[PDB]
Amino acid sequence: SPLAAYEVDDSTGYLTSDVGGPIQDQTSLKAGIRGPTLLEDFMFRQKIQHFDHERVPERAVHARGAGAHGTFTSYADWSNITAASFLNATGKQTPVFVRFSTVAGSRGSADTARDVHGFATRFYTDEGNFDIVGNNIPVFFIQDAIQFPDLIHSVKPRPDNEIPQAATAHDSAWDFFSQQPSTMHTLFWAMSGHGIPRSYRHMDGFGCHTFRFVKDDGSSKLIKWHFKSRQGKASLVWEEAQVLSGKNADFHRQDLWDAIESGNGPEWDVCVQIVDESQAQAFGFDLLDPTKIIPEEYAPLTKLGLLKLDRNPTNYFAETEQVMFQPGHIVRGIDFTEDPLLQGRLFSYLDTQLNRNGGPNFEQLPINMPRVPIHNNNRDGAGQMFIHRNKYPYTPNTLNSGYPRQANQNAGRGFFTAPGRTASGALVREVSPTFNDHWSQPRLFFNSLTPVEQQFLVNAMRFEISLVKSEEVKKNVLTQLNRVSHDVAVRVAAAIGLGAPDADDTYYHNNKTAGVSIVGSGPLPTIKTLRVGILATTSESSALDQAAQLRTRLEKDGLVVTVVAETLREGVDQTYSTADATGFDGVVVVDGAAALFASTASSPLFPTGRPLQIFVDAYRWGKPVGVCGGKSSEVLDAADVPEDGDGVYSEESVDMFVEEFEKGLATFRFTDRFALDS
Amino acid sequence: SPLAAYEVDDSTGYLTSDVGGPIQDQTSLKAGIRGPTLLEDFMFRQKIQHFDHERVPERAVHARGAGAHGTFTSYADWSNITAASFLNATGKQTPVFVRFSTVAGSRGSADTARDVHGFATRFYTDEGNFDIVGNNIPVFFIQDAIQFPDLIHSVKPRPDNEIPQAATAHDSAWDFFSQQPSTMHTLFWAMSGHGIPRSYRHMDGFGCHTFRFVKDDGSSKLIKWHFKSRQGKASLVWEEAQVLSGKNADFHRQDLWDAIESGNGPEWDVCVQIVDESQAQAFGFDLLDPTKIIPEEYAPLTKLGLLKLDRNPTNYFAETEQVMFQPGHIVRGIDFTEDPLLQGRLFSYLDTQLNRNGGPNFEQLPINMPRVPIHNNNRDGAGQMFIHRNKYPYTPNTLNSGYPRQANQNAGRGFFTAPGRTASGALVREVSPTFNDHWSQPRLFFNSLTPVEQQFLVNAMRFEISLVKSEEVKKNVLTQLNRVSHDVAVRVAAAIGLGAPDADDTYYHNNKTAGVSIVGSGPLPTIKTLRVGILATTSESSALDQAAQLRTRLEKDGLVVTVVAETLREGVDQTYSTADATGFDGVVVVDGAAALFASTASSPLFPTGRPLQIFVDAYRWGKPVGVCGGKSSEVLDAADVPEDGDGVYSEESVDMFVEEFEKGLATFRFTDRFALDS
Ligand code: HDD
Ligand code: HDD
Ligand SMILES: [Ca+2]
Ligand SMILES: [Ca+2]
Ligand SMILES: [Ca+2]
Ligand SMILES: [Ca+2]
Ligand SMILES: [Ca+2]
Ligand SMILES: [Ca+2]
Repeated sequence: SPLAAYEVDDSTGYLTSDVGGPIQDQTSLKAGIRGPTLLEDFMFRQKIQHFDHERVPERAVHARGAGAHGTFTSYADWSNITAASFLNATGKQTPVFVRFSTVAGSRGSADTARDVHGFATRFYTDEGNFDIVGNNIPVFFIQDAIQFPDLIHSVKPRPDNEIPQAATAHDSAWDFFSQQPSTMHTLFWAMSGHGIPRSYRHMDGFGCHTFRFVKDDGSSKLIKWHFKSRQGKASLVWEEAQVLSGKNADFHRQDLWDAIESGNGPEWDVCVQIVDESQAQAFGFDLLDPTKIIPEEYAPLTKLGLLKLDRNPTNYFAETEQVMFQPGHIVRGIDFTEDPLLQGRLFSYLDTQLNRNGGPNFEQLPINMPRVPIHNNNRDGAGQMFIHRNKYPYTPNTLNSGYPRQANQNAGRGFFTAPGRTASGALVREVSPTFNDHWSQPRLFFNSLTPVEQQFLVNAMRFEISLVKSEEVKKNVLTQLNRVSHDVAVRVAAAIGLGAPDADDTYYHNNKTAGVSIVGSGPLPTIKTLRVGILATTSESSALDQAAQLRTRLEKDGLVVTVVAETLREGVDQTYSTADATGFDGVVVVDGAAALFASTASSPLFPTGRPLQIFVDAYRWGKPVGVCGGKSSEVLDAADVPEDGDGVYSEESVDMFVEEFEKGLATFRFTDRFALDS
Repeated sequence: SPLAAYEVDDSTGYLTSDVGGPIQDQTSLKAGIRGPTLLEDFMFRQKIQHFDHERVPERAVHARGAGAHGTFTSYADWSNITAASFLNATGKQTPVFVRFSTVAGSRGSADTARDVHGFATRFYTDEGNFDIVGNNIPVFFIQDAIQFPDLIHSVKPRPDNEIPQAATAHDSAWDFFSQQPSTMHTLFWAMSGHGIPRSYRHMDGFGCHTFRFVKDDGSSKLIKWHFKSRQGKASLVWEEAQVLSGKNADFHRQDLWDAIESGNGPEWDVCVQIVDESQAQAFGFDLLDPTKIIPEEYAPLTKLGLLKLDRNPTNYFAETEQVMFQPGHIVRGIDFTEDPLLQGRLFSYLDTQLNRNGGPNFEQLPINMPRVPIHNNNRDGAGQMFIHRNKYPYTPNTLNSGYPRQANQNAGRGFFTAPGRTASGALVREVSPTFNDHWSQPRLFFNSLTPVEQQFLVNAMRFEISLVKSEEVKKNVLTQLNRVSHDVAVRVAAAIGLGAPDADDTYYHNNKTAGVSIVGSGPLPTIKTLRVGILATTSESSALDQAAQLRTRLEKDGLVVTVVAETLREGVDQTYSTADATGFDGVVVVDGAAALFASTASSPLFPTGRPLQIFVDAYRWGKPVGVCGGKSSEVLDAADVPEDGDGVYSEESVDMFVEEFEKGLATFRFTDRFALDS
């Protein structure tokens, strides 16, 4: 590991300058005890110069994100489908680093903004670094990389006032979506629960583009990358995400950090869809078009290996902030396709690192280094950390005996372009007519959601478009939505008091596809790491005993338990003052704490109505909630929470309460609590 | 308009490259209609290179902020105390640019984090740019600039995982505060309502340091800068600020931008305290110590002039993001003091612009350019915009006839150091013992707050210290708070289940000072721009009629009125789905909408209970609330709000309702709704 050599231990020792001279750093050097600071104070200036220069430009997109180390393990020798060395043996392990992100927000913006999310994975392979720079949504808004600044300017804050942060809920974004109909598929995904995932662990990763697997014999197949979560799929609801943005902007990065620290490092099956070159247009769309999925009914997933994240960084800046992904980080056995979005990405990711790093030697940062020898004639540049021994860095040479040697299909395990690839025709700035259906697959996605998930997506569009000031942009939005679904256009129009256009059935259909629904993906396969808030009181010795009971039961099953009370003490983790329903996946009130839930209840130690507000918010947001201990009756009445409700638990027995409640945690959300359009 | 020479209009015309060649930017150039993108596509690469390089490093501190243009007007000829040209005549006008900010958060962090706030003012004077780089709190955490990276590392996110964003509520910050007792004064300000101002317009600005006013005769006086809000002082409550951070991260920038667009540009009296050089140690502390205020009972404020902000930027990045303030931007008539915090700032703000701008010509950016000629021998450097005609840029010269000429006290209106300044003694890295009382002035501040203000400060400390993991740090924090106030230590200790240490009365006293309390500074002098939410319904045309009549009456008085209903139509500004009590300074329900406040009420158009939760939150956060029309029982009972409550209004008469309600908006907060420790 190039990181091991660069770890710096400051657990002992005297303070030094950056050149090893022992110094102090607490008082400036002055001309007398009340005098002016001296220019000759090098201790002051070296420390303050460093501080003054700590920041680097944030990523132009995906600025908000968090990373972890782990391991990829191949399930098989995949030589039969690719030459890729990291996939060439059963059990072969490759170190990884992953960064997850949002897209639009700056640094410091909230994790739980509604957005597309990044899922970028580096494989430090034995034949070079290989990055799969993916998103949690399989389709992208645009069909040509040249349009990326148009999309990103439109979603980012308006440039006169830089409002709003981390949001599409403004005129410019919806102007762009309504004028550029390619955007509909990703927009539908972003307006679904996929826009507000419960955690980075509860979302999938997608390469989006078609790539190629290339064998050593030169043959190739077309692939899509799918990283399928072993934790299951889960979402927040919007009114919860909005509160969580304020209460804990760091929720997704803490969730990931904690899961790794507790030995619950998240896992994905790294999968591909594999199809023949001859099927590029066989599925009713073009595989070069990054606004399209291959429905799993036409091409099943093959599991290639296991990705596990199991180690947090040491220094966030050095590792997470400085990791510099590139789809140009490719290895023998993988090739590009003529997807015009992918094509332009290859340029952008090499160039943008110059902005971030300030110089050309960014691959020398430890997080960016490979785990094999580097042999090339790249030289000099600001920040050059190598001392090259070859004083003849040109090819062809005799004075270095012809080294380094060219690598290609028949030498040195070189990368090679798939040799069956061709190009024909005019040099054109023209869009393929094969790309022109912008509406069928958005309809397929919408059809594939459950009725309450459809309602959530309509409600997200109603929320955002109601904040668009331009009546004209709003009419144009309804025109495009109407081409996907007349019903969606009518339901969205109702919230903004406009009439939807008449049905236009050109692209309407009733087809569905597996694997895109969150609500329909069934109970979570594991409840480990899910958060249970136990609302208790210091008033009643009964209440802390009940809490301690529930804690033992729930912690045995790997749940993260928080006992909440008025004040901290033995067994209490959190005060009411700092507690919020956004902090829990389930909420339990111990019946000993009933008095805290009365309308008349007041304390200087927390805001008026806090304990009850936690319970009511948890219920209203669809979470499993209950009262444990025998007078389950009251509390449920204070909350107007019906005791016969699905996901509402009422038991005197802790054993019975927990058994029932944990089934609620797997269900995760009780969708019967949300009203549907008639 | 002050920067009109630099504006670029794109309201007409064909797309060009940066060198004026007409182009297109929507489709990449490809080898065939389904082919790969060509390297010869310069249109693609210039556009994507620009996009890839849009970002610049955020400021090392104060990264989150917003700015506006305006004018400073002198009230008098201040020659009798300062040579400063911009102060030399009654009515003399100087253009300004101000940026307001938080301190700790990154770009995109929320405006309503608890923090110190920046208030940075540039005067484009006829004798050079003069910057007063201030905060909304008059005292700073630390007594020597060399400690700035220690403070900032401790309050910024923990550097392994970069958690938490824009918050002091973590172990490292409270470790620093408890180990560095100088921090107590600013800490008490930050934990007061000054940490969560209602807006940039409802906070003051302070220079913090003692500076000098220097007359043309060379005599000097010691000054403190005070910018006193002509809008009044106001705060959020914490449990409002947390929700607002999520619902509207842009709240302060939006409030400022909207105040300027509506012709309510905020105003401050620019004031100084003016004391003699002989009074440096006369007030029981040292005027070089930036942790101390001069109590107004010892030195009254002199009003120098009016600061008014009345014009929003055209391009946020170019003007707000790029403005580079420096305390080194000083003019004839002002000088520094030996405050060791100020002293080090002078280095920091010149150096750090090299990081932000990437090169040395940052004073050529339009926003940083002065409004008078530049004559000097500075040359070259990356990004050099000037074409210098003087080919002999050295002094002394004959070949340019000895120009530019040296400016000094006696010639050319030069800057000059106050000529009575001296230094004597050893060259020392020693702290003056005159700086050693870290506790009296925090106690002065605490004593000068009202009882519920003291409770709010205790509650902020209870909130944050309860989130500190380390029992060692919490004990150390109680040791320091106990030296300011035993009562504070006891009340804070109660929330975290530690015992407060025994009283230590060395620094205890009962002295108070005027003008530091928010709760005590009386009703607001103007209610213009304050926000009234009217909760109505589309289900009753009479409810919309009541709302229209309330709107007319409230808008007449310059209030910003939002009518809320289930759906948008004529006269309705927002839907319930997007509405929140954090968007209003007061909430009115029209009694024709009473049915939406029933516990039964449900709709697919907004979250369960949203109408009543807006009313309940507004009440519980202290805002004026009421019901207009005469039928108030159903709403007030559903909300558990007493009709006789202070700041609770029930009138049939719209005119009577508005007269009463407007007194409540001036009161701004009804502090009787918050519980006190006994
Ligand atoms: C033409 C430009 C362009 C286009 C079309 C895309 N991107 Fe990109 N993307 C960038 C230009 C870019 C960039 C400007 O080059 C970034 C900024 C930081 C960086 O290293 O690259 C980036 C960053 C970035 C990151 C963050 C990596 C990290 O965590 O550091 C992810 C996950 C993605 N992108 C994913 C995608 C996906 C899945 C795309 C479409 C399928 C996509 N981008 C299209
Ligand atoms: C020794 C370093 C140091 C110290 C002791 C301080 N600062 Fe500072 N401050 C900086 C180093 C710095 C900086 C690193 O140089 C920044 C970052 C961006 C910039 O232009 O300067 C800055 C920015 C900055 C800004 C933002 C200006 C803007 O909006 O662009 C404000 C308002 C202040 N500071 C105010 C203060 C006040 C009132 C201080 C104490 C009285 C103070 N700073 C002490
Ligand atoms: Ca906009
Ligand atoms: Ca969902
Ligand atoms: Ca540079
Ligand atoms: Ca080749
Ligand atoms: Ca910490
Ligand atoms: Ca207050």
